[PDB]
Amino acid sequence: EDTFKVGLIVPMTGGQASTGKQIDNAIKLYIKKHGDTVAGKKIEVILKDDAAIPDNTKRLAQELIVNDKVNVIAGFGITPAALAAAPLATQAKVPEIVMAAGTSIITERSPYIVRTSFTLAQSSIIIGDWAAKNGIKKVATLTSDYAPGNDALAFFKERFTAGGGEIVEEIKVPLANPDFAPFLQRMKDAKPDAMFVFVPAGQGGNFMKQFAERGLDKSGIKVIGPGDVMDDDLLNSMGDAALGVVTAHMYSAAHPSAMNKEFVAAYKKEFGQRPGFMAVGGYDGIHLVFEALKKTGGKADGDSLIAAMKGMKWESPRGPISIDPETRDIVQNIYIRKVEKVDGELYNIEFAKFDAVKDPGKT
Ligand SMILES: COc1cc(C(=O)[O-])ccc1O
Repeated sequence: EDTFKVGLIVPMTGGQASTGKQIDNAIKLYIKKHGDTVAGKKIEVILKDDAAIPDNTKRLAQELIVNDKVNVIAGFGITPAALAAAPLATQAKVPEIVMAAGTSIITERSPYIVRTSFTLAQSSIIIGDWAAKNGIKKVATLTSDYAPGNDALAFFKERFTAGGGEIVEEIKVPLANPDFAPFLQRMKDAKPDAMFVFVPAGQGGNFMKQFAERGLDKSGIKVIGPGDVMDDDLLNSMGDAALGVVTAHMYSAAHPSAMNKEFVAAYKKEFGQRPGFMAVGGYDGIHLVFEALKKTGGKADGDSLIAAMKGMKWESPRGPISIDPETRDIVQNIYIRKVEKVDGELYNIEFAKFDAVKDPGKT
């Protein structure tokens, strides 16, 4: 009738609290900048904290759909959370907007899922190609022991070995409270040319702290990976050991576009911190909802919304992006960046751009 509800399910507490914080903030910023009304509907955002626990995600999604009667569910800080909600999204015909989780297969788990974040494969193929072409011969991998870490590993390995690289060791660490010290100790003794590192948003600072504590910034071992470890939400808290880390990713707070300059300044002014790649996922996720509603002339049923979302394209602070009409997954530039100091702060400075990269996990 007059209102349209978005059930926002994100980790506000626990290990992935920094992801939920950014997504909640970015959506608040979006509404502050665009208003809360579209095609005669007042948008209400209902926040629920699942603490990145899939059992909570499922119960909260049921409550939002059945009790609160939401038109869309959104967020999903980790892959298991997105997967937990998928059956309910399908049964209730409610779009599920994935603003964080990055495992390739997620969009295949419900015809109502649409993603505005990334897949690990998008970034992992690019850094794999780059490492091989740049004389890196022997690499040890460290990856979070769950779905997106496995994607990161597989796609990096594929491209890096195809280019003549060799993986010397593969090490996996738990999602919950990882201890990086053992892998890092191994590195100090084994001295590969580089370490490829995937850890989720929120953990890169801890990784870099143990890296610097074990003295590895003086070892000549390069750090490479997808951009998650060099999370812009965390870059400000890191020391000089992070200088020179090379990552591929879809977003940098240093992206030089007019829209990004405006977004970063607005976010900093409102929240007092730099947005990271999770904030952008949220910003674009809510934009997608607004634009869909506009396109349907305010029709709020799931089928109408999904139909409008497919093939949608717009400029994001990260660059031009679109929803693939075939897969419902995000198509976006992937940049390669080097951590450099500008005006006293560390930034992921983009030096390479690959245009409109479709998820390699579905191509
Ligand atoms: C919370 O941070 C992340 C989560 C995931 C996921 O679970 O699919 C992938 C990449 C990330 O940076």
